Amino acid sequence: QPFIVLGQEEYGEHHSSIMHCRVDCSGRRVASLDVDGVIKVWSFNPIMQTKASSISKSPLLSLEWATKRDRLLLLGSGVGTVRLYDTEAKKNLCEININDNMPRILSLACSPNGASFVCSAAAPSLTMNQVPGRLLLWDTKTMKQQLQFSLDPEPIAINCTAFNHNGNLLVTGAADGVIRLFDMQQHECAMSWRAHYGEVYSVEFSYDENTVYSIGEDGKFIQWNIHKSGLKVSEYSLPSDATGPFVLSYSGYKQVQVPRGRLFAFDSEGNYMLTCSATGGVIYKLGGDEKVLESCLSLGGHRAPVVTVDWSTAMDCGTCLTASMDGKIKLTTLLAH
Ligand SMILES: O=C(N[C@@H]1CCCS(=O)(=O)c2ccccc21)c1ccc2nc(O)cnc2c1
Repeated sequence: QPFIVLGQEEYGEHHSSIMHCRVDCSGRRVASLDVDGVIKVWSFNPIMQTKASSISKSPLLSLEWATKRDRLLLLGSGVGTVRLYDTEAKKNLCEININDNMPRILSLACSPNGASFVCSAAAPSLTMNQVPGRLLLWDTKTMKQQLQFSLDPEPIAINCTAFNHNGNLLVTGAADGVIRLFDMQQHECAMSWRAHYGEVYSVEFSYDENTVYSIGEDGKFIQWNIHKSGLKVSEYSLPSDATGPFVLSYSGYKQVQVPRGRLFAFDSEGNYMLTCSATGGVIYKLGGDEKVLESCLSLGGHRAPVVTVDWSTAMDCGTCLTASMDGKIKLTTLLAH
């Protein structure tokens, strides 16, 4: 027992499958988005209560908290817009159009220092996600686009983005299975490699930033050497219910969700990793020698597939979010022993 479970509550205000659920930078608020475009903002400590609720007219694909004003939330649409939402005032501060042919704002990342954000903007899916896309750098003070990064060999949909701790690096994963690491001072690709067969779904820097972790359509979780391009440190085949596609099956009818939100999350020091499963979050210890990753804690509590997760620590206490296709979000409190 490397953690103690202080409890597990349920936030049940969403009536459709969850797309995203992220804890804010203060560690006090959750922003969750379902597939019907409903955005909810809610606290949970010490009880669950809803601070804001709204139906988007436009489809919403992405969500990201601002780093230097806890209350601000970036939202990316399926109609080529990024909107800044004030969760305190409960109104949009602005909405910027992407003057382009790329309506799907698949990913948003706010820089740690608060001065910039990036978004990915992709062409429509094919009647596959092997479609063009762009990666945009913005200035947060003006909320204007500053530049877009060229993608090698071709424009491609970027699914996931993450900054390192200082913000000088940005790691991305794309629909072509390639990870691209950007130097955000020189505005160039410092490094790229083929990571997965099929799409990359999530990317993250290790706590120490000597590696990046990725998870992709081939069901692999891989850890890469950040100093040597494409060199693996470790590799695991996760259970297929870690990567989906996620299926909720009356008869005849089924719902199918491909990974869109964060598939993995980490404790504050990057020693443990939360993943999706059919019945709840499954936590692994990182850094082990074992050739097969063994589950060290199963949070359970779900009656439908978990499709996205988060893990936040504040006041020296961990909060795990697990979100499922029935729209339920379990919030599990963990203290480290
Ligand atoms: O809050 C504004 N920017 C902040 C910049 C400080 C750092 S932050 O708070 O972390 C952050 C993070 C992410 C986006 C913006 C900001 C902002 C700017 C320009 C605007 N222009 C309009 O037309 C309307 N609303 C506007 C609102």
